[PDB]
Amino acid sequence: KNVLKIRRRKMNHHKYRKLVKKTRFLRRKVQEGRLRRKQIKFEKDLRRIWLKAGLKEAPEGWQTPKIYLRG
Amino acid sequence: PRYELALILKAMQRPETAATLKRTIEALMDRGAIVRDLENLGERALPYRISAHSQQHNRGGYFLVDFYAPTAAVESMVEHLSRDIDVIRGNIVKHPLTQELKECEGIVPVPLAEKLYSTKKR
Amino acid sequence: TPSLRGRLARFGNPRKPVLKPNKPLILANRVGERRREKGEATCITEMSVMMACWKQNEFRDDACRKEIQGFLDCAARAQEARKMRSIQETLGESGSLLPNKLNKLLQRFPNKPYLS
Amino acid sequence: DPPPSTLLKDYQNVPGIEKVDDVVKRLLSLEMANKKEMLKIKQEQFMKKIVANPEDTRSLEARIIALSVKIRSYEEHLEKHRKDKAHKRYLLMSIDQRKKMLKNLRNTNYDVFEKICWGLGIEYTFPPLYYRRAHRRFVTKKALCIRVFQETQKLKKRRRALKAAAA
Amino acid sequence: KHLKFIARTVMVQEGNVESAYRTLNRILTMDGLIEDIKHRRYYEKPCRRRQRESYERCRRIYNMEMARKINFLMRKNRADPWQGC
RNA sequence: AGAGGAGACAAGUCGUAACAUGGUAAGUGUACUGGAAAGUGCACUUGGACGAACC
RNA sequence: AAACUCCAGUUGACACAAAAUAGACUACGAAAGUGGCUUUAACAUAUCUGAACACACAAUAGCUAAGACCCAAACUGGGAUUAGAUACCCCACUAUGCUUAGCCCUAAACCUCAACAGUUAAAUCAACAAAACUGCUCGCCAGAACACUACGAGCCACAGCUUAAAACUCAAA
Ligand SMILES: [Mg+2]
Ligand SMILES: [Mg+2]
Ligand SMILES: [Mg+2]
Ligand SMILES: [Mg+2]
Ligand SMILES: [Mg+2]
Ligand SMILES: [Mg+2]
Ligand SMILES: [Mg+2]
Ligand SMILES: [Mg+2]
Ligand SMILES: [Mg+2]
Ligand SMILES: [Mg+2]
Ligand SMILES: [Mg+2]
Ligand SMILES: [Mg+2]
Ligand SMILES: [Mg+2]
Ligand SMILES: [Mg+2]
Ligand SMILES: [Mg+2]
Repeated sequence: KNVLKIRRRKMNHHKYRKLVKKTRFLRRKVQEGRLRRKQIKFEKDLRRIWLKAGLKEAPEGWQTPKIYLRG
Repeated sequence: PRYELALILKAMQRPETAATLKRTIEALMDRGAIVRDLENLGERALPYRISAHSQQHNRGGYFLVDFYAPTAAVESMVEHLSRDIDVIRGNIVKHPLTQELKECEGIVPVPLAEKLYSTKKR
Repeated sequence: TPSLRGRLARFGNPRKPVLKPNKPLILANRVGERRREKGEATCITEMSVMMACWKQNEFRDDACRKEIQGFLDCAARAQEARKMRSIQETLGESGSLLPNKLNKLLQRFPNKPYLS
Repeated sequence: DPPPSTLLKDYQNVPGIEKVDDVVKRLLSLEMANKKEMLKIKQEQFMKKIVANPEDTRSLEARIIALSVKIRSYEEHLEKHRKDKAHKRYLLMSIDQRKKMLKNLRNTNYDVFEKICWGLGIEYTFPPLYYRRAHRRFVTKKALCIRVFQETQKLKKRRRALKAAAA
Repeated sequence: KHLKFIARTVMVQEGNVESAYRTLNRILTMDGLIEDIKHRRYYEKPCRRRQRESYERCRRIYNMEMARKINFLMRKNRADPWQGC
């Protein structure tokens, strides 16, 4: 068989990689912001969990971990 | 298991060769081996030059030590032979007589392979 | 003859294929043509002797007559041998048979990779 | 492990083996043999200790005992060769096969299954119902939910004292 | 480390250096050394080496079978016994 | 809303990357590099060929 | 041409690199892979299928940290070629290929042909390819392109990998 479909996929992948290389800084900034918002959403969900249960504050000795930070 | 140590010793006079063989067999016994036989293949020119302990050997005395040793002693004996200076080259193998030769009826002929391609007309 | 059992990738063959032919392993009813041998430059040694003698004798033919004659004889022998080689190729004595006669023989007894 | 002086499985049932030279006893001992002879001796000991019929090898109990000996050998091998992925796979697959065999034996013959578990020191554990990834978010939320439940239990316990005192 | 003038050595007979060199080259060719050197001039990647080996094995099988058929049928190259019919 | 992407519209411009051994076989993964198709390294695939007796 | 002439040739000493011939053998492994020698341990399952909701592996490339460095070699530099040559050709060298400890988890990972049991009976059979099938089970597929993409989620991965759309468009692919 010919490689026309493979050639189309090859060009698509090459152009995508070049696009990523061109905008690798704005994408990194957007990813950092998304991770921030993701951690915020997780913390809000945990807060909802302990609020619906009647606790006025977080359980004693509990601090929500930063599970999405690079560290 | 039953091992055979093929030993190439530096070409020396008879007292030195006897002392080296005694030292090697004593080391084997100390590591636990039961030595069964010591066979001399004679002194002969090596097939190729061997450089052992900063010395080039052209001739060597060939010996075999058949023995029964625990599996753990083979590594220690290899280390001991490596440290020895009178041994040009020592290799421990599993005894060839241990592996029994299965009987062979004969060369079974291989017929030409068939039905590899469809019989459709081409 | 090397075995073909379990070599090609086929149904019921568990192992990975050994051979991956680009053409079916089926005998054709013809053989390849009598391939020519690419000609090499000839009489180079005699030419070298003649040219070295020319260099030593300042390209004076009178001194170099013997080597010049040797080179000329080698050249004539090479040309006549090329003609004789063409004649021999037409004859086909060197090979067991010419490709044309072998193709005729294979035509008489063709391969049958099909049923009938 | 069996003592190194232990004779091989084949040679321990020949008459007069106790009257032979100590060298002969050494040669026929587990000391002068590979580890698989020791594994066979271990298997024989386990069969004599556990199964009702020591001479039966096709029974599920015999298969479980042999697989347990193989598993122990694999673990001993991996303790020295910690980067042997092939034997790691063999150990894990043998563990799964032994779990399957123990499930079958427990379904078929429970008393013998208990004898197997006691003799071989196998703690038969029922598989968990759901095999799902416990990623960071899920683990953290599960931990917080457990802590919240404990705090709510404490609050519910404390709520009773005031009502009891008031009444 | 081996001895010299034993391996790949051919003695010349009555100054027939041409025949001695031909014999040496034939020995190297039959043992496959010449092809090995030619292929070792540049590195042959393992996929390329496998492809070449497969092609050469298929070629050997086909050539041996064709030679067998030719030798089998060569007896039938004789004169036509029923000429005219 | 500044922009990016895809498709259509289809021009002009710079090359000719692919289809023949496409003129350096093509492609996959991956890494680096380049105006651009793309180039190169490493391993893999035939969805290439090696001409199919000897010569 | 550039480059080296502390270069080349012989001889001797000489490795943490790679393993002619055997191999016209077709073996081992679940796959990836595995073809120098020795030794040790060792190659699951006395029905079969079965995990993308897990566990363990997974060529090459690549990252991290410490070493080795003959040879090869992205990048880079030089020479050449060319209209240009950011390539093909030549030279030098680095990351890298190797060792150890972790990662990364991707391949035309393809024998593009699932596992098990069975048949060659016929109604054999679109074409080509590596003949046509039956029973059972699991996984996958449902026009092309958008799309090995976006968003969401998970990951030691941060220009990444896995899962993976939709809108606009066409009568094709
Ligand atoms: Mg596109
Ligand atoms: Mg082109
Ligand atoms: Mg090209
Ligand atoms: Mg390429
Ligand atoms: Mg480049
Ligand atoms: Mg299964
Ligand atoms: Mg990997
Ligand atoms: Mg380097
Ligand atoms: Mg170099
Ligand atoms: Mg270069
Ligand atoms: Mg190495
Ligand atoms: Mg592969
Ligand atoms: Mg990809
Ligand atoms: Mg993606
Ligand atoms: Mg995303």
